[PDB]
Amino acid sequence: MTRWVRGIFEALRPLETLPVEGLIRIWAHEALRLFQDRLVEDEERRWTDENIDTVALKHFPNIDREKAMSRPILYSNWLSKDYIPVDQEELRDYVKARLKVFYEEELDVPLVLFNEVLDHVLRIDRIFRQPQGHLLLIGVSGAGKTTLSRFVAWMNGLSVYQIKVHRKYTGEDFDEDLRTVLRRSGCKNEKIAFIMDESNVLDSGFLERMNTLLANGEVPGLFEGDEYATLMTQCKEGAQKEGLMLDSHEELYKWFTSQVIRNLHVVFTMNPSSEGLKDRAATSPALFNRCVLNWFGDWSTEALYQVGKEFTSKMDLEKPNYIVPDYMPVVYDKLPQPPSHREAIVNSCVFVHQTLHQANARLAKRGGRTMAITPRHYLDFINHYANLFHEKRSELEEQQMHLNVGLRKIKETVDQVEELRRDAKVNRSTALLKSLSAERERWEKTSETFKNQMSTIAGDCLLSAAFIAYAGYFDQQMRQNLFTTWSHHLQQANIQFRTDIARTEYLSNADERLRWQASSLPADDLCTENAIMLKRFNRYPLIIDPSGQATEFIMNEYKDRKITRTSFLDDAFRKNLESALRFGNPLLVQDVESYDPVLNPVLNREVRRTGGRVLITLGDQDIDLSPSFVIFLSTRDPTVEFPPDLCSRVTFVNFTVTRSSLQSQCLNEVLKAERPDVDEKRSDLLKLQGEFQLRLRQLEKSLLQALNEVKGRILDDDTIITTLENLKREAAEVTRKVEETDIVMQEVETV
Amino acid sequence: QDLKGVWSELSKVWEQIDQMKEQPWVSVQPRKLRQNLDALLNQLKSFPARLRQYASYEFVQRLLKGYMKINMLVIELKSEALKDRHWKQLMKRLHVNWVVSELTLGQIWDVDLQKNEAIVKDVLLVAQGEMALEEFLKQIREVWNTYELDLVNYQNKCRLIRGWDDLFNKVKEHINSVSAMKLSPYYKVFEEDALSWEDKLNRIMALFDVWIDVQRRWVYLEG
Ligand SMILES: Nc1ncnc2c1ncn2[C@@H]1O[C@H](COP(=O)(O)OP(=O)(O)O)[C@@H](O)[C@H]1O
Repeated sequence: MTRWVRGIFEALRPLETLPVEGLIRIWAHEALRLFQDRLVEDEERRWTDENIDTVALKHFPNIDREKAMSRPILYSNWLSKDYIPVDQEELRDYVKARLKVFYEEELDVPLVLFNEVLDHVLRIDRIFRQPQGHLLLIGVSGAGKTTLSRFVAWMNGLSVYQIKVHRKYTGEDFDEDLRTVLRRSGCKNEKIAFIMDESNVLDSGFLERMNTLLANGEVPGLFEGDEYATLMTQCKEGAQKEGLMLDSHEELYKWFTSQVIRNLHVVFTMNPSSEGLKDRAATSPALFNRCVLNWFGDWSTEALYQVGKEFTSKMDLEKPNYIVPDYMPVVYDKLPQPPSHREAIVNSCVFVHQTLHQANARLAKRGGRTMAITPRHYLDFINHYANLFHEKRSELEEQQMHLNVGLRKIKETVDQVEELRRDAKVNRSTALLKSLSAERERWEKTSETFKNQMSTIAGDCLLSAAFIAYAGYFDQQMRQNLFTTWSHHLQQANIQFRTDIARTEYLSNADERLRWQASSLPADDLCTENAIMLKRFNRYPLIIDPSGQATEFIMNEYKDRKITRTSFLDDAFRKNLESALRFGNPLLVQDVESYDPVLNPVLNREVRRTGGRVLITLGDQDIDLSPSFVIFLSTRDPTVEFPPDLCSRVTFVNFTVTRSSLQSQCLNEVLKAERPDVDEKRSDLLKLQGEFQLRLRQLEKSLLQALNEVKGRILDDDTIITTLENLKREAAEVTRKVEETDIVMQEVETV
Repeated sequence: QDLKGVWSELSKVWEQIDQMKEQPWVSVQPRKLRQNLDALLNQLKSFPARLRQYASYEFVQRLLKGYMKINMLVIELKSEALKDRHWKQLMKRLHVNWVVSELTLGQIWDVDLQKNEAIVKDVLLVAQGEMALEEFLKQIREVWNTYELDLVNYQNKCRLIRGWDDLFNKVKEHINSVSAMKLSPYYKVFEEDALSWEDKLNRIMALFDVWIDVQRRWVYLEG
């Protein structure tokens, strides 16, 4: 109530004339910033939103409610001054401009400014623009806590300063770091936005000192001995700078303390956890007394859809022949009707995110082990989508260009042979012309198939990326269920994709699979999918496996790149990280349960690129990051729990055998050991997804290489046609496989 | 006429700018420079709109605005970071031949700092790393040259040493920091002194690790 009063007073101070509607508007905004801000779920937020208007109308009749309480309640001083109310759209334009400027100086990584972010920025600014404005942010990892904190700190002149924690982090290092931050804040009179995660909060020793610093405004016992004398030496200089000459030690000490209150804001970025929140309430009341707290958890559907739209701008997603389906499966209510191709794809992506939340909730209800799902998973998924779309479109484009060059060469060769005919040999030439024409129509059919693949590429890439980035912790059955759910949702969207897409082959080639089989890796579908994920990832993978096949597998895969083994328990881990960054060799890490917070900059990919240099901040030292560096995290106990901050930085690769993985393994073993013919037919069905076409492409490349030398010598018997009839026979074989795929598929299903 | 008047005002402004630019870079105070240039901008705005519409006035106004924009570049340049080697790198990359003693604000202003913002920022960050490591080394020398052993009496027989934990912790943190400093591209400067201090730290660590055992055994056997 007193904060309500003070906020109303501060908002009313610069104004001279103000109608009653403006007063009740300020009243409502301040109540929202005090009461609705701390709420957790949506029901309480709606309850507050409706009852504030109810109270306002019940105590203030005969006033217009539209201007008095407008739905986009929002206050700031950025535009003009005097804390005047600002419209949402003009504020959005201003924050876009400031974000673009920020992109110029710091954090070039794109951010999307939706309504939630627009509100949180103003809340953070309002708390910062206040003496002793310590603040606590609560939200799931990747929701934009630290990012928005640093953005607002930069915008306000606050020099962001965050401590970094690692293992064996003694209290003396922490005390030195507080000494440094207080010296920078008070003695030198620069405002500091002091920021941290939950990782360095877990130790209870630091919480006492922070409790004193937050409540009193200054921690006794941190400054003593010669350090206190030095502190006094620059405290006198600071007093001289402000023209506040003082000589007694205690008055200067109070002046330094007051400088600390006026020029130090502490920000706590922390993961929602009811039991942990209760524990930290028990051990530190100042986190709830002095530190006003902000809630923002999972991104709303509108935030996800806006992120999807913004991050799929370079991607083509423009099908002029896209037929809008009746009864569109929609999860975003404000979807344009009729939606375009890009709108439908982004809606499907939001559906994938929401349905995986649903699957996680269902699995938790079943009593199984679940891992927290964060918006960083959505960002990683959209990155996989962009990368896969670009890569597949490129591969198809060079394949089509190769086909066109081959067709032009074939036409030139046909013209040359016609000119030669113009001059038994004639029969051979006529047969050559017939075969060349036949293979020409065959390549026209190949162009038709290429166009069909170009049609299906969008759905194929979406399913592939959704599997790689999202799934991986779940067993084989849950992965298959999620893939089917996505497939049915997209077929309800009339989006084009292969109905019998194979995830293992569409995401790799024959050579990589044989290379994996050369290393220690069983021929299991789960193992193949996990190796697929290990091949392609944006966030460094975390490996869970009870038998240890993955560790030796990724050793054998990266032996040529001098991969090294080191665990968290070993004290040489930090030195091995230094060596890996300096040289660039891969480094597998075991025993991930006893996580070391030193890897957070590595996992977060906090790279500083300036002046032809790339830097990574481990400890208080900057290290040149080698371009070819990669790290793998591994463990051995499946029944372990991970902090969601870790879960939001690594992609899970699960090797644990379940009631569905072993069932499939035994079924495949029986098929290969009892009904071999069915095994080769199933292999032919599975490898029809490009591998036969890949062999045809390679052999056609060899044929073009041979045919390039066409002058007389190619007519040794006027028939070099052996290579082209060979091509014709494998082409007929693969075509016969294509026509007869359904019958063989049904037979394999029956067996 | 109006053209003659605006030409005279432009000549006065150019003379003022040239007189300010004659100040050597060593004696150019960024705060006073910003205040005086703001005064010049206020003087320029005092001209009538008819004199403001002239192209030359617009050119001088936009030049002063660019000086405003690069004033923070000037502030970062005028510090304890550039020294003389970073200035040498800047001259080498910008292909300009200046004199350090005769360096003035005019010569730097002639080179487009706004166009070369990336180069200047890279030099500033390199200098920041170099000055950070230099101050770390200065702290090393100031803490090891003034450090004294904690001597304490032993029943009027001798004067022994206490405080082993603090000294050993300082040595370990120091040796770890020095070893880690071998990383980073900034390590290429002052390498020889770094290795010399490495040798000094190893020597003191080994000597005192032997000394603690010697002292403990001597106290026990004397008892
Ligand atoms: N509004 C947004 N639009 C797009 N990307 C965002 C947005 N907010 C955050 N991000 C991305 O998500 C990440 C947020 O991480 P952060 O919230 O700082 O983690 P933590 O809360 O654990 O410190 C950033 O890397 C940023 O790129």
